[PDB]
Amino acid sequence: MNINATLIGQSVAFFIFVLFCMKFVWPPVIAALQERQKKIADGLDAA
Amino acid sequence: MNINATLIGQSVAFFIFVLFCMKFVWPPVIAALQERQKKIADGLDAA
Amino acid sequence: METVVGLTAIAVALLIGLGALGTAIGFGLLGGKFLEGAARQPEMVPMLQVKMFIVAGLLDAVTMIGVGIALFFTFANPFVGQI
Amino acid sequence: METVVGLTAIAVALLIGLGALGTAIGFGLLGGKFLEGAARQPEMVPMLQVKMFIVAGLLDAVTMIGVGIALFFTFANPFVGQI
Amino acid sequence: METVVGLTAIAVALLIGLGALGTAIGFGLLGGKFLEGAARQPEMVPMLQVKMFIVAGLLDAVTMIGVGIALFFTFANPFVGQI
Amino acid sequence: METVVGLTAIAVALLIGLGALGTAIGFGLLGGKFLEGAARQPEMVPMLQVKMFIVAGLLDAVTMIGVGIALFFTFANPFVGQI
Amino acid sequence: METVVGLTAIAVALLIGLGALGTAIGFGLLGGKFLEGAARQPEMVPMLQVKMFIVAGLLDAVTMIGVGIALFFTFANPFVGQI
Amino acid sequence: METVVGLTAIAVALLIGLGALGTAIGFGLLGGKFLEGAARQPEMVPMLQVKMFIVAGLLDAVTMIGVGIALFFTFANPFVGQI
Amino acid sequence: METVVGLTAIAVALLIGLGALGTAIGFGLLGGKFLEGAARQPEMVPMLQVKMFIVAGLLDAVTMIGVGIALFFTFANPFVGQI
Amino acid sequence: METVVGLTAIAVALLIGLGALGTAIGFGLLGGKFLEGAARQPEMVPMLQVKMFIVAGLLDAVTMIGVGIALFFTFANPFVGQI
Amino acid sequence: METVVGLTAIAVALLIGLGALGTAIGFGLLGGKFLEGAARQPEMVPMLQVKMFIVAGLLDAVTMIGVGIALFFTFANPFVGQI
Amino acid sequence: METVVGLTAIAVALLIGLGALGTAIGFGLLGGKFLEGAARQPEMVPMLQVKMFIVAGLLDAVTMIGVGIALFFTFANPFVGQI
Amino acid sequence: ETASGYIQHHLQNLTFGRLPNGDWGFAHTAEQAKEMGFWAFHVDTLGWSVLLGVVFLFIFRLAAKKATSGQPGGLQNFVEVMVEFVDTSVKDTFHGRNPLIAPLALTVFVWIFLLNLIDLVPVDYLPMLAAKITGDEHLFFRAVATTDPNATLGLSISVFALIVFYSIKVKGIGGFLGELTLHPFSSKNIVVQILLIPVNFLLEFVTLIAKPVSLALRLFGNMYAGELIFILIAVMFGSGMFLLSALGVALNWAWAVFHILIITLQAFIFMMLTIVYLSMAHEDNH
Ligand SMILES: [Zn+2]
Repeated sequence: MNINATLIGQSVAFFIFVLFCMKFVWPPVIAALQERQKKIADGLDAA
Repeated sequence: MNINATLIGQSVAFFIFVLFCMKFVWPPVIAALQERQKKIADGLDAA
Repeated sequence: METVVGLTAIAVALLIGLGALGTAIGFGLLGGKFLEGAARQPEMVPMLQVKMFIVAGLLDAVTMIGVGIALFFTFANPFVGQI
Repeated sequence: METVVGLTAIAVALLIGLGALGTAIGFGLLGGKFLEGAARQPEMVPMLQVKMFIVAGLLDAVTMIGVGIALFFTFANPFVGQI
Repeated sequence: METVVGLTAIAVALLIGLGALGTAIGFGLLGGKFLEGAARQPEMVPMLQVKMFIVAGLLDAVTMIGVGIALFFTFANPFVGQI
Repeated sequence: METVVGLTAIAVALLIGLGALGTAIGFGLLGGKFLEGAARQPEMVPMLQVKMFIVAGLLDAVTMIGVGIALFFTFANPFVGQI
Repeated sequence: METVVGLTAIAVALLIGLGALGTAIGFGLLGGKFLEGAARQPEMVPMLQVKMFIVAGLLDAVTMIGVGIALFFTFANPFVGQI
Repeated sequence: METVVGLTAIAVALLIGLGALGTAIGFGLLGGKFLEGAARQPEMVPMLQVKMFIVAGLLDAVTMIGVGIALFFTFANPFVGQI
Repeated sequence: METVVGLTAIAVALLIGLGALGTAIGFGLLGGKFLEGAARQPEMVPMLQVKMFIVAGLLDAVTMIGVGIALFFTFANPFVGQI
Repeated sequence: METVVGLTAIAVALLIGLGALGTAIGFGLLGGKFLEGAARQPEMVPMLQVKMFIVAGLLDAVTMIGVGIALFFTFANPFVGQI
Repeated sequence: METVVGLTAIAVALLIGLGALGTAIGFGLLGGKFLEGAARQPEMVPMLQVKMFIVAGLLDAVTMIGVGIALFFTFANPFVGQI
Repeated sequence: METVVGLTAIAVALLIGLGALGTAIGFGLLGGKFLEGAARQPEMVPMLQVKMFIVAGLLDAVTMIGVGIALFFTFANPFVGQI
Repeated sequence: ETASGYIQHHLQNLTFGRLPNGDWGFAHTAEQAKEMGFWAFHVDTLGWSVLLGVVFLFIFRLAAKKATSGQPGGLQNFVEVMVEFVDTSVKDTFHGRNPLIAPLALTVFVWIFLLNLIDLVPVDYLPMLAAKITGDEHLFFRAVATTDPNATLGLSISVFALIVFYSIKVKGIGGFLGELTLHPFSSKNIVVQILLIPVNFLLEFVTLIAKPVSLALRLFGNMYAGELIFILIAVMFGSGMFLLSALGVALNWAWAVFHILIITLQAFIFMMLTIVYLSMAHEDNH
């Protein structure tokens, strides 16, 4: 239809969002999940 | 005619859709999330 | 100019009808094989369903490329400007 | 004007006929495997029926778009307005 | 006026002919699998018949729409009134 | 009259030809499965024949409508009266 | 009248050719299944042949109607008289 | 007679081409099953060949009718005599 | 003069193309099962080969008539003499 | 210019619709066998997926060329420049 | 003159496109069974290859005739001199 | 001149669309059988892939000729220089 | 106003670009927006995409700045479910150590789902609200950003750039060119492999360029068809009849019920295909 300069701002926002998710969202949640799994596994070693 | 009738039709249809989604889609999702929470709590209590 | 408009209507009809035919036949085949696989062993139903959705993405791609172009020909018209 | 109207009647016929043909063939293909699975495993019928309806939702996706566009062409006309 | 009515006749023919072709092929497939299931599992045929009718209901929808629209075109031509 | 009468012959030919093509292919599939079932277990033939006739009714339902419409167009003509 | 005759020639060609195509494909399917069944159960060949001849009657009915209508259009003509 | 003669060549082409297409596909379908049966049971070949010829006659009947009609339309013309 | 020759070019294209399409699909179908039989029974290949040639003789019968007629139209056009 | 532009819409519609039909049927055939392979060997799913995506590039290669040339015809026109 | 030349490009397009479609479908059908046989018995692959090539010659026979006639039509058109 | 150019555009679309349809269906069949073979015998995958590419060359032979001729018809025109 | 004018208004975007005198102004007609060259912006597409992305990132950060590692609350339970689902989807296709793939997949999925979701609201609410707030009666305003091919193309071009970047990074430039000129059709004797480089280049280049195009156009076609059908049903209400405004309600309800499933499926397809395309940028599949 009308290919515009909107094609560029969309990719810039895409990269900004992906980098902020990679640095400030994914690591804390993954660390919390892995620490809870470690806690559960440790309690299974009571034997 | 036209405007002020299309708005009424859209509002009626939207209200029906919202009622449908509040009575048939919301409860299963809430139940699944609460089941996840309960299982996590049980695991932590066991640990 | 009437010839251009009539032939654009025919082009839209072809563009949507051919996709409608192909998508229906392809999804009939895929769904039949999915049902056969589910019947063989119902333990793998979720995995098979995920793979079926992944395959359904590659099967309807160009039929959806043509539907957008048909709806762009119905309301906009790149051929009228060309005279 | 008459050419546009005639070629939109033919466009409506194409849009609905191709969709009908595709839907009938695809549903024959899907129901054949549904019945084969129901005969092979008569206890899985309730699950297979739900899966068949899920797949049928994908089968009748572009066909309904074409049917709606054909009724929009019969009772309105974006092409006549373009002269 | 000749062109509009002449093309309407061809539109009607395309609609119901494509519907008939599609329904015949689809019902051939569905009934063939139904007969195979009935021969292999003669005790389950009363259930298979009901499931086959449930599938036949889905198989004939768009074609019945097309037949109705074709009759509407033949006896109540909506295109003559659009000049 | 010339254009309408000329295109009505094409309409009738499309009707009956598409009906014949679809009916022949569908009956080939159905009869092939009937023969396979009859060969697998020879003592189930009387039931399979009745089930095949029941399916054949659905298979030939729409083609009969097409043939009737084609004969109505051949001997009577609504399009000629529509001018 | 030149266009009417020229279009009835095409009508006859369609009416015979589509029937021939459908009949050939349907009989190929039916004969392949008949050969498979005859190889499976040699002692049931006399019954299978009669049952195949039953199906062949349903397969060719609309094709024979089309051939008769085509011969009627070739050696007589209801459209020449503007019917 | 210019348009009648020109449209008769297309009629002959349609008759012969559709007959050839259908005959080739049908004979491929039949021959595949004949070869499969011969490979599984090499002793049954003499009976299977006779049954294949019996099926082939029915397969080729309407195609030969169409070819005869096409030759009649080529080396004579029932339509030119109708102006 | 011009319309007759232009239409006979399309007639030749149809005659050859439809036959080529049909024979390609038919030979694919036949050769696939020939290869399957050869792989299943390696010692029976010299008999399956002659049987495949016998079937191929029937498969290509009408296509050769079609191509002969097409070349006869191309070089010795019989319709140019009839106007 | 009117006929040249009006016949380019039909060209684009054919280029995109035939490719859409072909890709939908081909991907249905491919995905149906991929699902069966994933059912037979649940531990081989990733290898089957990577091989299927290798095949998909061959499957859709020509269709994407057709889509590219169709888009080249819709917003540029090598034919209008030839008057 | 413009009609004859214009209708010769359609003839070439049909002659090559129909042949390409048939050849692609037939070679897919043949290669599938070739791969199945190679998977079943990997020691017979050298014989399966030569048998597949023998079949492929028959499969591609008529398509080469069509593609030669199309290139004969493109350069040194035979129908131009006739008029 | 204008009719020649429009028919050339339609011819190009026909060539590329038919080639795309054929290659897509053929590759769907070939790849499905390749995936079946790979699922059965994961040790033979590297040899099956080589054989699949050998078959794919034959599958895409003619279609490449068609697309090359279509490009030749778009960026040159042997028909315009013949008028 | 007419039905044609009603439909034609809903299909135009709020453009900001170079007017005949000055690079500061909004086009007031569709033709005035077409006159603007490549250097124009759809303000309504960007203002919705950025807003929804910021909202999603803020909500997900609220459940990551205070992760409990113990009994989770309601919000971070949902966040952990989404993260776990994305991680499982990534691990079943990608076997490498790339830390970019999984957050990228999560962002793509949630962002696309949020962009498609606003199609469910009635088609006339937001444009009329914008017109009333601004004070105009002819303001162009389209809410659904994924019905704009610019948005989908911008989403897919960055994925294509990541594919090329990672392919070069992991295979080298020589490996990247070899996977385009040698791999599809290959042999041992040199005299033939040189006769197969153009075929391999053509095939691999077509398949490489067709990925962003297909990724953008599938989503664009689905969303554009959905919104167009939503607009067409609203015309049935414009007639003002009773028996026609009642069938329209049922059609609208059925279409919304189907469209929510289509909206979920499109985001799932985009995420899974991005994962698959990035995973095959890392190993020799042939
Ligand atoms: Zn490689």
